[PDB]
Amino acid sequence: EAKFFRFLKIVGVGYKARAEEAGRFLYLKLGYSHEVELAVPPAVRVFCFKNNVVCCTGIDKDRVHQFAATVRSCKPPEVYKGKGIMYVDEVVKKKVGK
Amino acid sequence: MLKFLSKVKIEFNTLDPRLASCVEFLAQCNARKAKESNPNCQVLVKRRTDDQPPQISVTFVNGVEEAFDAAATSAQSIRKMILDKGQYLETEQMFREAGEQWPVIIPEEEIHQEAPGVKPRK
Amino acid sequence: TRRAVAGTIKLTVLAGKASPGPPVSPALGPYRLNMMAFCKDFNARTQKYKPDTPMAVKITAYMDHSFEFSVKSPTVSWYIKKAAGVDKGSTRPGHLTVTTLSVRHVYEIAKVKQTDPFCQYMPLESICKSIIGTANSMGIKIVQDLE
Amino acid sequence: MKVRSSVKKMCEFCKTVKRRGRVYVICSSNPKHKQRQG
Amino acid sequence: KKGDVLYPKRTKYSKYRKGRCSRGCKPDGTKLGFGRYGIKSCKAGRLSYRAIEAARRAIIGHFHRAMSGQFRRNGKIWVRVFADLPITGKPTEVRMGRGKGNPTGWIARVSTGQILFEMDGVSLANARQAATLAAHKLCLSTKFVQWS
Amino acid sequence: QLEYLPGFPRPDAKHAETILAVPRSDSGKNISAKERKAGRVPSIIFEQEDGQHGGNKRLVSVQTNQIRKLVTHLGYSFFLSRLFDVEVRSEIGSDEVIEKVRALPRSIHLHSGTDAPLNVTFIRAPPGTLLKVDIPLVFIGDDVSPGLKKGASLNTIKRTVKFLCPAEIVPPYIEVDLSLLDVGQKLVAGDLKVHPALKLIRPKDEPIVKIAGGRV
Amino acid sequence: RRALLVAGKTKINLQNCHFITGINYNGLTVKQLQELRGILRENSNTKLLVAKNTLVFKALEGTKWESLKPCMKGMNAWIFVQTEDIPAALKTFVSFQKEKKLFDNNLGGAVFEKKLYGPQDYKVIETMPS
RNA sequence: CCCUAAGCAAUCACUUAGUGGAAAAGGAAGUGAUCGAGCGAUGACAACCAGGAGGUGGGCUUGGAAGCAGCCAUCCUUUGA
Ligand SMILES: [Mg+2]
Ligand SMILES: [Mg+2]
Ligand SMILES: [Mg+2]
Ligand SMILES: [Mg+2]
Ligand SMILES: [Zn+2]
Repeated sequence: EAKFFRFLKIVGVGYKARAEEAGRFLYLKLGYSHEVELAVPPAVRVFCFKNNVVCCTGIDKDRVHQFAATVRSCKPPEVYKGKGIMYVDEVVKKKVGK
Repeated sequence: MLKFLSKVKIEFNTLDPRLASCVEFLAQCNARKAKESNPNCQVLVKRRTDDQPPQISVTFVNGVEEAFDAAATSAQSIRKMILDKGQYLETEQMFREAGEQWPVIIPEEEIHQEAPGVKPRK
Repeated sequence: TRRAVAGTIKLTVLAGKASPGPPVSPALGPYRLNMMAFCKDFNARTQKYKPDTPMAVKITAYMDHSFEFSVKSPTVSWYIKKAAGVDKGSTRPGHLTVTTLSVRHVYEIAKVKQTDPFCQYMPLESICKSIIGTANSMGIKIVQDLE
Repeated sequence: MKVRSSVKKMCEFCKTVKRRGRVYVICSSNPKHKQRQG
Repeated sequence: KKGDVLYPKRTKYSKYRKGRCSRGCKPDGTKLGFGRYGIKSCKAGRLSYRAIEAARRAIIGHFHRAMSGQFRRNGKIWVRVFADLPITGKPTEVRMGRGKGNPTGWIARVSTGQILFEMDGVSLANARQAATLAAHKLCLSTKFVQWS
Repeated sequence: QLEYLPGFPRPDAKHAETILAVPRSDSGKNISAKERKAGRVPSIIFEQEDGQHGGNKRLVSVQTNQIRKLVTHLGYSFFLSRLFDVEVRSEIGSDEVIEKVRALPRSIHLHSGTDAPLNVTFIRAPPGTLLKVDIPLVFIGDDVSPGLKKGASLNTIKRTVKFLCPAEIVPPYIEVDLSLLDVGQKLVAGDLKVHPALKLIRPKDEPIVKIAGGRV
Repeated sequence: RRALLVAGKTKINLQNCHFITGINYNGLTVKQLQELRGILRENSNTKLLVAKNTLVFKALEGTKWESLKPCMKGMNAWIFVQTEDIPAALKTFVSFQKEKKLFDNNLGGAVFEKKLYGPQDYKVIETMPS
């Protein structure tokens, strides 16, 4: 039974996520020509919802938080328009571009 | 703080000296930043002279009632545990709306299994 | 009440001249406020007062365009400069002197200032010493008795 | 990252942390305040 | 005096022996003579007149920006160290002995516990921070001293 | 008439400690360095009556932490214009009290670089004895002064005044009132409000503080 | 220093006092607090003070107002009344409450003659005059 | 200790940098020993909540400065602030 939970929000024009095999494989589309495949480790599963939200659900806190940061590290938020993957409660502070 | 509750019932004795936590929760729940966040949420204050101990009994949106020991636990600990249960309820509802079964079960043997590092792949 | 207070903006308008364009233009248009009903309510009360008097109006703006205002007496700088002499403040107050008022003008100005709608209970010593502190701040002299 | 021999805290959100035996100054507000002793 | 840069207008002799400066203390303790705060030395060594002028300029420029108006010159500075020893020097591409070289500058011999600067007419925090700014221009180790 | 008059300051009861000492058997830099390494300040207690032939001197050593605490809390000059109780016993923790006496700190030596105490001097001042005491000054009323209000700056010419004082009424400090001084004037040493039994050693026509005009 | 301030502030107010109450000032602003203080200062012979509960606790020791001890928790605005006319003392809060529509700020606890009446109990005693 | 003849010598403390086993001005505050001070059960510091006012938009400057471009003053009051 899962206890430790983490949520991620994806912001971007044409940026997409999809789970593949029982919540054990994660696939991502981040504007490249190819896609990004990550294998969710044991004790953690992944889920995708209809607000461009990715849920990391699991029983080991270390693996859950490490894998959530792993998914985040594929694309950090940019400072000029906030596009990328970020945490749900995380505030991204923008700046104007000359 | 007031997003997840539907009805709160506070009950206490006014001449009994353990009302500090319950009136502090009254201060927490009757603020200006609270009632604008849920206009539909209801508060219920009851006072009595007899010796029923001070209690906080709350309900949530999804029909779950929770009673707390307002005599011996502080209002801030109450405020932390209501949100600790509330976010679990929200996660349950967010999973249930999308068609996933709740609760999700993971075999409790993969804690012993070795895991390599997750390197992103093309 | 229960409405989410947005801002509290103040202004000074001469008495009787509540024509909503020279002071009631961009000052109230910056916060989406109306110009008709506030001016009607303003002209519906300054009929018993002397005109061309800088009456102070604080207006609490809202998100539902509702006006809940009280009317203040004209400014104590106006009351302590027009009952004294020239309306020009000093270049260096506290050291450079313009006018002089002894004991009496400040006291009756305090009596008039007591009519503020939330000054029902402040004592006259408090109001008089507040006006003395204002009098120190533009450079006018105060004495026991001018002769 | 600004690397120098005299790291300082230039505002109120700067923190000194010893990472791998080296002194770092990390800031949450201004990313121009990130310093490393060396 | 000579305005900013301090050295004697004339001397008895043009060239002086090197001497020793690495020793010497004030054998009776030190106390402030004019001011309320001051900067004194903890070590013994040499200071050049350019360094002394830079330290004095740093203190007066810190007071200039901290306090303005009629209190701008309320701060008073005393320089109690004076540079009156000429030092010499031979240029490049010269052999060892054909006399003694031309003078190049002036130094001051500073002992352990000698008061270099004295300050009055300012705040305690302004005096401490001006001492902090001035000690970064001197090669010796200095301490802030207070009247008591 | 050997008591402080009203309207005058008195020594504080916060800093009225007693100074503990143990005897010292020799003089010189060897035993001085040994006592300083062990954590004691060398000292001598002497009297006035026979300046030649020593002066009934006794060589003692006091505690560095206590002496440093007293100097830091009082100030250097304030410590030197105040009487103390000295209690000399044969050992630390012993009850064999050799001499309890009321004494003046005549001087204290501080290192010029590290400011650790190196030597304390005590002179026996029972009642009825005359001393030359250097009293610090305290300047008050600098917010009331019209000259300081007008932007003039303060020129403190002297900080301490030397007096001839009987032991019982030695003032800890002299309060100098600056309420009624405008630009141009100075206070001389004859304007100090002291006890009438104190005699001023310096001449009375010596300036103490002058308020000089600012740079217009 | 503030301990001495509020010790004096209660020592002056206890010189003619005959009953003591404490009001929950949750949601009251500065201007409405000043208006309550004004109404109860001109129209009656009462005084208002917001003070440290433990300091009033220590400053009422050794006095006949020693029974109060349960009723000093939370947000407390202490009202000290130097007069005897409790109908005019307690009907002013009724007029204040019904005029400015403030149900969140009520009278919790009062001390009269070594007794702590319930808030329901000091409702009939305002009906009896003199 | 072995290289290398003779002690993994005995008692009490300290460092975890291979410091020991090269180098300053300056920086950071790890780890001990000791002397004071300040606050503190009248409730401190960390934490959470709710206030944080009025004369007043203090005047001068000034297309505009209202606590926050610059100059002068920096007072007074209700208060728990
Ligand atoms: Mg000898
Ligand atoms: Mg061998
Ligand atoms: Mg090495
Ligand atoms: Mg080194
Ligand atoms: Zn920073």
